[PDB]
Amino acid sequence: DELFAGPVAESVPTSVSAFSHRHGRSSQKMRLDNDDLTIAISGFITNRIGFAIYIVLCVLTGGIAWLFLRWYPKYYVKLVGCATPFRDCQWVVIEDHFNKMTILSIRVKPYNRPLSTVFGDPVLRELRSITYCYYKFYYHPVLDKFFCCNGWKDPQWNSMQNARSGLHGDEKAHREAVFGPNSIDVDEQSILQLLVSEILTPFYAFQVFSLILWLCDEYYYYAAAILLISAGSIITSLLETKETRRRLREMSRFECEVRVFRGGFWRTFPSSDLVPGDVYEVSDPSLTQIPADSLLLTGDCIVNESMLTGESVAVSKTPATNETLAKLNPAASTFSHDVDKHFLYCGTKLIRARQEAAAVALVVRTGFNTTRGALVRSMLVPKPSKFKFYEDSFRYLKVMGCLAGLAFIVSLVNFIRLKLHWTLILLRALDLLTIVVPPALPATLTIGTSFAVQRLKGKKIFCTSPQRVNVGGKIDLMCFDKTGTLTEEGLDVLGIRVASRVSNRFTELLTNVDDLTWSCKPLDPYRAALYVMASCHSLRIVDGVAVGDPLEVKMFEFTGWSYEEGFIAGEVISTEGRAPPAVGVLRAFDFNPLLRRSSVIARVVGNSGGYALVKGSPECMPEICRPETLPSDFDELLSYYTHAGYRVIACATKRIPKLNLVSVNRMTRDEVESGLDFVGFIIFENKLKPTTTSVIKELLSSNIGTVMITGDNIRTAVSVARQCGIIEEHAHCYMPRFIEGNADDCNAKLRWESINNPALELDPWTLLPMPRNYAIAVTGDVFRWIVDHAPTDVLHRMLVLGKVYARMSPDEKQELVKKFQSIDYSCGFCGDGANDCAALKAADVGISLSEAEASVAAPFTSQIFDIRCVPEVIREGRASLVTSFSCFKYMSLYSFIQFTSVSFLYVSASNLGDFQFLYIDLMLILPIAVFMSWAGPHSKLCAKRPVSDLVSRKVLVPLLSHVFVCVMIQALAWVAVRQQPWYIPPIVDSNIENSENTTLFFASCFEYILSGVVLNAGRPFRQSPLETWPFLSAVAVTLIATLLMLLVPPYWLFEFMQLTWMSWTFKITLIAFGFVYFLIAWTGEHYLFLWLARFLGKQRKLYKIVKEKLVFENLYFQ
Ligand code: BEF
Ligand SMILES: [Mg+2]
Repeated sequence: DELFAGPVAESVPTSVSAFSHRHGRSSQKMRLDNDDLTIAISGFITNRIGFAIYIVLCVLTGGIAWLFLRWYPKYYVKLVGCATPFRDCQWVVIEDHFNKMTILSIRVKPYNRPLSTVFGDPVLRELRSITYCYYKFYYHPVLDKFFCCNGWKDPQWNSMQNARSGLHGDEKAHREAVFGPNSIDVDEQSILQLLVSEILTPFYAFQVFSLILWLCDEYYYYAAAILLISAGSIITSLLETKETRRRLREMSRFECEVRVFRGGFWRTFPSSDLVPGDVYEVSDPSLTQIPADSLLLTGDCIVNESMLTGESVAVSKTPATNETLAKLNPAASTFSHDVDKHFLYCGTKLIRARQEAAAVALVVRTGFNTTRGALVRSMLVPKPSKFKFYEDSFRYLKVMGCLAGLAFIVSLVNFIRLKLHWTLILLRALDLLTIVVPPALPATLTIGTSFAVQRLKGKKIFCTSPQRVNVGGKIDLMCFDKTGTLTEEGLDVLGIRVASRVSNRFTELLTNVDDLTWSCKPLDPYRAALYVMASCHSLRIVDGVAVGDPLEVKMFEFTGWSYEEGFIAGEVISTEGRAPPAVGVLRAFDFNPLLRRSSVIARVVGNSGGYALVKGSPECMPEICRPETLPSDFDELLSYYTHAGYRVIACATKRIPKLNLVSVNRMTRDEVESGLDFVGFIIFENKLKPTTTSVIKELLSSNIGTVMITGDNIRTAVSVARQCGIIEEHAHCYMPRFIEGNADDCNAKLRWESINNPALELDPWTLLPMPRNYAIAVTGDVFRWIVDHAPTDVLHRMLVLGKVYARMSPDEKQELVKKFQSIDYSCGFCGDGANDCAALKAADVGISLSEAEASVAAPFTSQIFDIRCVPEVIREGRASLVTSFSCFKYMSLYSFIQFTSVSFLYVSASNLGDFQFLYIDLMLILPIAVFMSWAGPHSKLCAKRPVSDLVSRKVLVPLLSHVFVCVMIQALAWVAVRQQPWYIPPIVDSNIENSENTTLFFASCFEYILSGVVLNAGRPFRQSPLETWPFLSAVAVTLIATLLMLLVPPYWLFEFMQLTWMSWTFKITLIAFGFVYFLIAWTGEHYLFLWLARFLGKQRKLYKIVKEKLVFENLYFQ
């Protein structure tokens, strides 16, 4: 019924943000309607022990019990809580279906108003409300059970005469008390461990254990220095994260002035004020967005729901009648088409409204019960607690299993030779137990992620979860939306295909504006088409930019003319000079949806003859046209320009002569609606963003797959994916459609038909074509049927072969994202709208293009509104992955040499040096560790992926082999000095003045200071280590400091260090061992160590198996 004749807006916005798999007194059980949880609400009170003994239990234990028990709450409830009915209690516990306990309290507010204004008796003062994850559960006093929510919002507007009256008096105060403020104000993060737990790496749980081994004043300075640097790193990282989150929240805040009609008067109010029933105003300007989802009462409007739906077309809404209001209920997640036809939705950008007359609208839902609010609230409900720390939760297991062998080796001997039993457990506890992971590791990982976050925030992308920056290196496919993400949210003019009179056919697409200077007859078709483009629009100009129907705005911006005020004075042609005359608009008729056309009567300055210009939809012009001028290719071109996905309008003209021209045009519409001659077509399409095609081409050419998960028509989605590079050219799409009638039954059959051919693939069992590459484009309902009724192999083959997914509700988007992650395929998601919030937290790396919407808990948010941010957040992620492993391969190796630096000292019954270890860990490890992890990516997203496994040979074999080649050279130095006769090695036999200790400390010092350059994996996926300032300067200055310690030691360091005299010849040989270790490690790690790891070496990823299976099956021609 709209102007265009193509794909039409059909997807209503839904609040469902969780996929439900189809299957073919006190302590109640209840299920949230929006997202499936089936929670249990149990109300307890505080017993006669309560927290009175819990407080002193926490005090006398040192506070460890409180920290341990807050993570495991289920017996805290048993210890403290006492079982009472929750009619009169003050403590509640919330249980999910995955057994997670949450503790809340009940607030009580005197109300003193009847039950009809809260539910649906007069004496009601209890208002027991619990806000569990922004779900407001209230207590029904007549019953004894908590209700689901306040989603159903007391409908009392049926009379249709009090609907426009509005609320007055103190009723608004009580409504505000019940339903809360309209703003979706999330709970801001608390600095008391609420945000710190996100940045608290579990390795820090070992760190305090080290303090237990260091609170005995054994290393008085070392523990304080490590605590200082770790606390500083943690504080800066959490402060940066909190500032970024608060900044994103401060542009996430929305408030707009609205003319709320209350008490019979129009008052200007902030947007975060409306409560259900306050009837508000639309028609006045500066209302760029709908404050709360509402119901129309007077006047039509056109709004753009490109964020609550994927629909690019601006949906037009009409006033609701009395029957319309008597059908809806606010508790419905998805509204019917009749209700949605007369309905405004919260957050949608308002495009046009009609001009004391107004476009007054009655708000029905506020707060988190709005569709935007419901999607935002259901985004924040689930939590992947132990998801990403598990990948490091097994490395220390194999590290302690490896060092258990060394501990057994060194304890096989000293247990009987020179050490007793009571003393021997403390040298192992103080030294070996604390260096299972070095204390500098969790303070260097946080510094590395902070450097990555700052490098990203340089290029206009903010990170809200700094722990997610290293996950981006694991991405092998990115999932994209369409409207706002890839293409712009509105329709745009593609070109003009006029109909030539001489050839009786169309001419060419004519993308550029050559309509002005191309003639190719009483009237030229090009001039008439241009006059339709620049004259037929009923646009009210305001501030130079046109406002109104988006099609009219886009054609008026495409022609580039200057429309004057809306009367007998018309527009003027552009005075650039590139003999076309100017034309003025006499009278315009309203666009009648019943007639599906709009007409204007214009008058040109030059010829001074009347013109009638009518544009409407095709397949309605041919029944009101003059058929002699219509081209024979009308239906063929219509099929080509509609079945592809574009939307076209058909314009036509006719000439009113001078004698038929009347100054007072009291002449009816139907006179100029017959006998017109046709001129051509105007095509509307979703223009891609100018950089989207290049980014998709680079991402696809760099071994990263791309799919598209939109929410609009499948034909437009296929056309956009074809012209952006997701589907490679001349590859047939294949749409599944249900046959044999059944569409919601388990025994239905799907025909996978080609989108523009009678050919089809084999039935769902094997997705192969009949007797070359192809792509699969699945709509929404068919995917919902497949995911719960089709076999597992069919679902896997579709997910592997699929590249376009359209008409997808947000719950289906989340289900498809999870089904990618059901197999071991790691997918990110490039969403922007409120549709995307379900599929943004569930994905690993969820980049949010919209700054305000869908960025409340998305791990990334781009300031630039295009796909150019997707490369950096991938490649820097890779630069934040291998570098992290370049710390993991470096720090743990640091542990093992330390054990050798202890173990050989147990040959001479010494342990270590008090000051040499302090110099090693602070003055040489930290300037290597935190400055090795400071370098940006290569700025070229390579096809090969980093080794992202802590189980594979490519990490363990180089690590253990570097450790062994370090032990061999340290043992060579030890045997050398032991048999070196110029200076006898004094075994004094706590003992710190050993010459063996000094000559082994210097060798291990060279080991630590040369192992950082070799292990710095900078060349493939980062900047090369040839960059002198970031990393080479630090290693150079600490190498010069070490050489000053060795070659020319001053007397002052003799007061510090316990060094003894050394010969020049031995010093030279020591330098030779250091340089041969560097040469061996550098030629090994790059050429031989990975060679040995590969030659030393099942459980392959599911996606790869499906790729090989499909490709191989296709080689045999079935
Ligand atoms: F269509 Be989506 F919200 F980008
Ligand atoms: Mg969108």
